[PDB]
Amino acid sequence: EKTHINIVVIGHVDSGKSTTTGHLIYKCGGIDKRTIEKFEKEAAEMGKGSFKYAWVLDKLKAERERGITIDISLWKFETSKYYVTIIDAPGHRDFIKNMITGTSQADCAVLIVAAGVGEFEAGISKNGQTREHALLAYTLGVKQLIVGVNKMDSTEPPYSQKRYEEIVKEVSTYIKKIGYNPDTVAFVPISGWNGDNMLEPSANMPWFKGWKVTRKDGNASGTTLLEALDCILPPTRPTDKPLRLPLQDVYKIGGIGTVPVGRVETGVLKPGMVVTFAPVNVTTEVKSVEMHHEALSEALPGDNVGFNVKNVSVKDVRRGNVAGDSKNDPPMEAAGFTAQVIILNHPGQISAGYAPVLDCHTAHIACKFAELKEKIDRRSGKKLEDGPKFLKSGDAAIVDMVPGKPMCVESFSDYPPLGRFAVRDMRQTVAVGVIKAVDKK
Amino acid sequence: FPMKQGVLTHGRVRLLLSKGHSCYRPRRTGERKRKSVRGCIVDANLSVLNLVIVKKGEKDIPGLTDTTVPRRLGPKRASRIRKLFNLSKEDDVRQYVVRKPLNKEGKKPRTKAPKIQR
Amino acid sequence: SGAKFRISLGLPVGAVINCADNTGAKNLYIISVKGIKGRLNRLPAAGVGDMVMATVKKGKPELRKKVHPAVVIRQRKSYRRKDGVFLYFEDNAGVIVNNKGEMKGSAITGPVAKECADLWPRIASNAGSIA
RNA sequence: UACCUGGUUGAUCCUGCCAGUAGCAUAUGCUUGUCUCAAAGAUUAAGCCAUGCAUGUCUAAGUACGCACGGCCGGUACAGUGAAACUGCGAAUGGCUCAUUAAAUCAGUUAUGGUUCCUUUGGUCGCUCGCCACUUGGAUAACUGUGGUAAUUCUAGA
RNA sequence: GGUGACCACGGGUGACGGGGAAUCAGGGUUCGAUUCCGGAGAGGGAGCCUGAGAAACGGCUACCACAUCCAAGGAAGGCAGCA
RNA sequence: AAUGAGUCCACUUUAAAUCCUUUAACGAGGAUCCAUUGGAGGGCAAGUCUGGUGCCAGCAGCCGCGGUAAUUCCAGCUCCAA
RNA sequence: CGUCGCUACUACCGAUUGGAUGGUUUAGUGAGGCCCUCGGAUCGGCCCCGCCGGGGUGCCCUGGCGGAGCGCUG
RNA sequence: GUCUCCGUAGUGUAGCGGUUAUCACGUUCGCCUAACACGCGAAAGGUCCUCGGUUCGAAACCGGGCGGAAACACCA
Ligand SMILES: [Mg+2]
Ligand SMILES: [Mg+2]
Ligand SMILES: [Mg+2]
Ligand SMILES: [Mg+2]
Ligand SMILES: [Mg+2]
Ligand SMILES: [Mg+2]
Ligand SMILES: [Mg+2]
Ligand SMILES: [Mg+2]
Ligand SMILES: [Mg+2]
Repeated sequence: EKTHINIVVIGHVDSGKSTTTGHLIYKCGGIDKRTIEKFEKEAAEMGKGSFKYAWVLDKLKAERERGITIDISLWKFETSKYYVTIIDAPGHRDFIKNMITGTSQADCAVLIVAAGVGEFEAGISKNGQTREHALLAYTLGVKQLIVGVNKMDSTEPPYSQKRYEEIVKEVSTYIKKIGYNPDTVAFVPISGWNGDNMLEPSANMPWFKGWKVTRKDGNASGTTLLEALDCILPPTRPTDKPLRLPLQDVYKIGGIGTVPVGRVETGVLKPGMVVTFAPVNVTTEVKSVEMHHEALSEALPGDNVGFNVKNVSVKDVRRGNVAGDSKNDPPMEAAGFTAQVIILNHPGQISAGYAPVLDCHTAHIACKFAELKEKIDRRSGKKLEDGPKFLKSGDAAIVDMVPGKPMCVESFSDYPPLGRFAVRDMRQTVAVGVIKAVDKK
Repeated sequence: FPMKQGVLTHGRVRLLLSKGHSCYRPRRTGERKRKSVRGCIVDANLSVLNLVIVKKGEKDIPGLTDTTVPRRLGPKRASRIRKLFNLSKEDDVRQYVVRKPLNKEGKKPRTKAPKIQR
Repeated sequence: SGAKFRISLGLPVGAVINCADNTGAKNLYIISVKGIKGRLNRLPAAGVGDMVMATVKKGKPELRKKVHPAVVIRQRKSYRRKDGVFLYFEDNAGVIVNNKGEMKGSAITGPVAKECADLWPRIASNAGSIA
């Protein structure tokens, strides 16, 4: 055998991300009936009954009390074609750094779109996140995604054809501008809470014939979301490149010590081989490797793996570092790096010096412009002007960067998933950039 | 939880079970372990009930009173075969033992007899 | 949903009840009961499942000279449970919570009345047994 | 290697301490090419522990009708190799740590004519007058079958 | 009655005892958790079966403190052994 | 001219390896294949050198040095001890 | 040389029938094991003996159903 | 992770949606003295932690993010 991929569910708040994910898990042999029965018992006890499927991933007390997805959670379910682990995005502007973290370690994306009256329009708006999630998925490097339309029973009248066609049209008209091809993007009308059109073809909505995709590699046409999950093309895994591990989270488990967990971007991880962490510059030897309560001898790229490094505390290595092989070339601190940012939506003028938060791979650290070298056209790296005084939305530019807090970044040519980054300010997306050059220490 | 004879209650109790009482085999010599046992009085709250027919009825129960399975292996003691075959004293005791005929496909057929004792 | 029926209160203002959680407090001195409008000369009284304002008289010194929200979990006064059952407990006991209902502590010693368990889910989770 | 030196005063003899000086024993800093030995979670927490292992055992010489193999030499209780299990022995040694403990432990000395002792070794085992002995009775393992519990090195009935 | 200024009794110990170690004119002063001998303990106490030998804890029973699984009816714990 | 420290075949060692000792073949002229740690007023071996600082920064176990010509600080050079 | 005034630091007294953490114990309650005195859920033997039976010759050598002697026993 | 509060000259830190100011110093600083010291004179000194929104314009009205300062949770 089985191949490993990663999927992230992105969408709007209250559009049904965690409930849909939990019910997809339950239908695909995730957890037995009585565990979810106890979950529903608890959900009825406090009051939030419809959030019972959301509880399979939203395990924290604060998330369960507020009924709000705060942090990224993992769960595994084996499908017809291959293994898959799902990234549950929060879906809030308050925790946008969290979903940037989550979206980075995912190969595909499921764009959950609400269909009920009012919720869809509120999602697609200046304060909405359905624009933001799709834009940042394209920014961080997720090529193939799928758009799923949820809450078919909520809309009036239930299971409407006109509603679904309008949703598909309105999603397509903007996803063309973002970059994804709706001909390659599969559109699936689903209902997670009811459990409609997910594992078996529906009976409440016979009007839906079936989605189709037109890719170069292979053409697919399924009826349910599971058939769409299987038809996702396998990613190109760069196994020969030197190993890199953007760190997701740190845990201190009783008796096995501190186990960093992160996605394998390049290289292969194996027990008994010394690793270095770029930002804190600490050397340590790997004891063992596992994944989803199962051990591994070889950790292939694009795998969420948990490995036990020896004699490093929980505080020394924290969220956002990059791990790598000590024998091969290591990730080193980036005192400065020349980045190619394209300004998307910034009201005020851009001068050299304002400090937005720049998120490279998993972590988020603000950085300051030192000087703007060249004003560059919107594509192809075509030079337009030398040394611009200020920058404005709707333009690309090569820029040299000096982070305030220490950070490690890698070029887009050496490791393509490392090179992707986004820029955030004004509580919005201000620029999209990739790194081409970087200075080490 | 199995039931134990002599508990004289309905429900479950905890008993310090020694060697050879019931519901317990000792791991090491002299070990006694406290265990939960159901009382001897039977009521509604049971999974199974063991019942052993003492006297035959008027007709035959299907699948129970038919196709009498034999006891596997005969008596091994010399006196225990003398009782079973009414031997007086040393009358072909060697050849009056029960011989077990075993047959398997690849096996070349053979009879089996026990090492008779005493 | 379902609302709590009326029960015999038997714990007026000034009653000292046991503190059944592991907060380090030994008793709770009830100073008022939540949701009591009142009546001339009538003492505000509480039954099981009632939120009260209480001060601990003996216990850890960092809890003593303060006012805490508490919930009564056991009472000695007999009360009817709508099925002809008159139930009473060995002692009057309550636990310290906040205004949102979750306990300051993490464990409860002894049983918890079913009325309190049904009305406060966070108390019911830490309840060892429900009577 | 039985050793001193600087500092109270304008200067001098003292008292006297401070400081210097050398070793070892813990930690730490910097540095480190070879080779032989070699300590190593004692000091604080005898604080808490995931996981895995650390105590099992058969000779000709107690009990084999498991086919689980197999010589049969073919008219025979048991050839033999042997799983499992019963029985016997071991598991009270070793290893770890130093919390408790101030005539207590412990060291040397002496006694048990005031005691027990698996095993080994050596004695003793016709010393007793008193209708199976050419060998007595019953049960239970392993084994077959029917199960119960979410679960255990849990077990029941036949 | 018995014991005490020939220091009882009580308290402290950052006390396991000893063989020994450091220092080294002689005399001494400190250190001995640590591989050999003896003792004690197995999270804290307590009580027992078996056995020649245990108040055993890689045996059991109960309480206390921690703490594992659970379908919440129960079940299972003891690294001051090697890692 | 002579050698190792290293690369490295084989033997040997060993339960099996490793290491040591043997032994092929490469392996040194800044032999750049680079010795460090603390000091240079006294105690206490070693500079009344030069450039900065100016009772500041700092040094200094103790006496003490530093307030614009520092044998004592920060450095270069040169010396001292192991 | 001392008071007084300012600034630090260190201890002391001090209402608060102060507070916290250990240790040893009185008293009350008291799990569990062990011992004794009972107890008797069950499991076996003898008396079996309603009988067919019976051989040294109704007088049984007993090869079994069966009641149960409704006692004596372990 | 989740909440609660604090975060303005170098400190002391008032504040007002039309103004971050002053104060005590600390320093600088003419000012003496060989040097002190003693006085004498003046000054500087603020992104209101920080970035935003609101707003005719806000440190402060609102929100974030960052630190601290408290809890509360956090077991492949
Ligand atoms: Mg025999
Ligand atoms: Mg009145
Ligand atoms: Mg014996
Ligand atoms: Mg001690
Ligand atoms: Mg010792
Ligand atoms: Mg010893
Ligand atoms: Mg012991
Ligand atoms: Mg014990
Ligand atoms: Mg010098």
